Amino acid sequence: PEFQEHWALMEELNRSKKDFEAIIQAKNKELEQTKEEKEKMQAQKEEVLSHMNDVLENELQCIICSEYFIEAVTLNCAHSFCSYCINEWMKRKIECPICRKDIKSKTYSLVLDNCINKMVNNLSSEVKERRIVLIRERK
Amino acid sequence: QEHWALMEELNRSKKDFEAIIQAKNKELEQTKEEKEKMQAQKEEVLSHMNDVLENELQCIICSEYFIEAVTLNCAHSFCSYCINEWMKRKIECPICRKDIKSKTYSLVLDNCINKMVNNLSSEVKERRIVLIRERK
Amino acid sequence: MQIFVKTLTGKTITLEVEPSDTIENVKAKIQDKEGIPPDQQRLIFAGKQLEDGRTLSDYNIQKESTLHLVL
Amino acid sequence: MQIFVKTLTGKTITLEVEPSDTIENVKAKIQDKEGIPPDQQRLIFAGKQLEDGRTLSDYNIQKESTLHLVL
Amino acid sequence: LPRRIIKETQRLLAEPVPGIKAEPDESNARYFHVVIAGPQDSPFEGGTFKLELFLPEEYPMAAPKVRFMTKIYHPNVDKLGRIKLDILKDKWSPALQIRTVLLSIQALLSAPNPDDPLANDVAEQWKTNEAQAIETARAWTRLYAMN
Amino acid sequence: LPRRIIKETQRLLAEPVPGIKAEPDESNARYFHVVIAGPQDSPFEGGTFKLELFLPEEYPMAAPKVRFMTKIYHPNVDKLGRIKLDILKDKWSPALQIRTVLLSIQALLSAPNPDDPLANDVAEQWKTNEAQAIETARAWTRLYAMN
Ligand SMILES: [Zn+2]
Ligand SMILES: [Zn+2]
Ligand SMILES: [Zn+2]
Ligand SMILES: [Zn+2]
Repeated sequence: PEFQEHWALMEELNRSKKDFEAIIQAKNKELEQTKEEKEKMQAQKEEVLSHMNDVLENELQCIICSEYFIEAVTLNCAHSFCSYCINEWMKRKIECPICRKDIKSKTYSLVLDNCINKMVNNLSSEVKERRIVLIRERK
Repeated sequence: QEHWALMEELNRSKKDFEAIIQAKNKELEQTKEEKEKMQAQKEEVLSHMNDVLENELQCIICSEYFIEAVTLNCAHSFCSYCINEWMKRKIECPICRKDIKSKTYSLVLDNCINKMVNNLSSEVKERRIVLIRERK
Repeated sequence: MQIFVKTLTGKTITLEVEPSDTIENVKAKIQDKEGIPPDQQRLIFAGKQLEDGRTLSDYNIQKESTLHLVL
Repeated sequence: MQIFVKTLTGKTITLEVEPSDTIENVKAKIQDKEGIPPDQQRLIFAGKQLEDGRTLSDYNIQKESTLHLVL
Repeated sequence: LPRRIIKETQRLLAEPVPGIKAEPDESNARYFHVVIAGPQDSPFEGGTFKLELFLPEEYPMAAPKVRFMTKIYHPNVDKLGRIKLDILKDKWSPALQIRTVLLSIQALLSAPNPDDPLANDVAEQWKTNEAQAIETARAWTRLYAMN
Repeated sequence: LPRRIIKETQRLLAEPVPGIKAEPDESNARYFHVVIAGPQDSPFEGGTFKLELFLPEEYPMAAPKVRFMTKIYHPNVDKLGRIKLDILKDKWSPALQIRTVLLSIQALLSAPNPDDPLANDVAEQWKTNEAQAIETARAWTRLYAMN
């Protein structure tokens, strides 16, 4: 009788093991789902990273010095340059570097300077410190 | 005796399975933590993005992102439409009240706004298109 | 169809165009994006300038060709 | 020490100041950031304007006080 | 409404000016019912003053319209509650906003301008007998602005 | 170097102009060794032409200096390789950049300007006997630009 008892106990143990295996499989599936979610999150953030690093480099750089504009000035022809850069240019030529229209007016642009400071503030401390150095150097 | 030995082996196997399950749970917890960190990183990015949007590239007159940005001699900028309407009553900067001596279109401001807005929701992009049409 | 233009600063812009579009027409679209008037734009493809009266079809410019802009 | 100024548009800027600094001096620093000349700035703290000859110490303005700018 | 009006309207509800309540009218989205608390250390302190504010069609090109609806003894507020404030007429610019006006009005209570050209007649009392004028301001606050 | 020079230098290595190679000198960061492929459908087609480019101190206020180092039969290139190109002297502006110059030089090969005032003497042959001049250009390409 302890015979059938031991066999019955063994069968129960086997059933428990099977249940544990099923639980492990479920856990593995959950882990896979979590990994997929993480990948999706990375893709969402990766696009933002791509935008950030095609934001602050392709449209805010002076064509004369290849730096983010320092003391941005906008000409009558609507093109902008660093104040320092365009003044040096104008000692030699009175045509817009970009469109070559005769320069008739300059104005500083608070909005461009403020936008650039905010953008640069999100870049590496190397980029931020370089900008600080040029600002003082051209001061 | 043989049956007892088999039962003991089964118990050991069950214990091993339990340990494996615990390890899996720990891994899942680590994955969840990583996901939370990723969300925080994305949240920070969103914050950086709502930075230029809301207080910055906005015309002070209409509170919209500049539409055909123009820069005055005093270095302040406005929508072309907004400053042109203002100047029907006062030939002075709405911000600093200096006499307006020049008004200059700014391609860099316009291109930056257009390029950034192109990444935002359909609702935001569409509002801008409507406003441009209305002003037109 | 879309084509690319490599601007003065070496950046790329995309234009929405048709094969029938004239070169003047393409320059008008470039002015809108770059602020450079048509008469100051010289557009180059395959090492040669594109003349104002001619079309994109005439220069075998196609889907995703790149035009180069100089002064 | 730093103080905050709430500008015309309701945005906040930070100024680097000393307790000895005059109000004129603070207005000079505001002009540099906002482009509003000193004579057009009226600075308000605790519901009252700050007069030009007086210092920050005289108005018990301290570390991280907020000054409000109107015309 | 233009985005700006929507913007300011909801900024008023979300970010209320200290000592000033401003609620939209139930029928007119450009019409606001304002309550200004008498400024501290003023003869109006302890009082509450009703104002109405209207944003015209051409706002923000045109200035907002504002008037007191509570009787008040002040050199720059007349018998019908009309406010003499230069940013409501002369020095109005689209950058000013609504809450600037409201704070400026509050500041006018805190520091009256009897020497104004287009001032009341109350101004004359305020100039020659400031002490009596201030007590009368407090008197009118008791009489009209405590309920 | 100024940021711009760094910018362009690395744009040349990263984003090479079609039919044009441009490598920095091993001792001078402002000195570049350029190879231009003869343009398609030109008498220089199939040839490779050495050019040298130098960025002066005052660059970009001053134009880059460019010269052919490969002998070439062309109305706008003289016996010492000096290039007659108005954006290298007259119409130079700081917005032009290096690769604009290089593409323009390539374009000069693709479409010679015999009618230039300060043109060679080769120009005269190009004007009066264009067919012979083009064959001689091809002859010189065979002789000097195929190795
Ligand atoms: Zn520059
Ligand atoms: Zn220009
Ligand atoms: Zn506007
Ligand atoms: Zn201004």
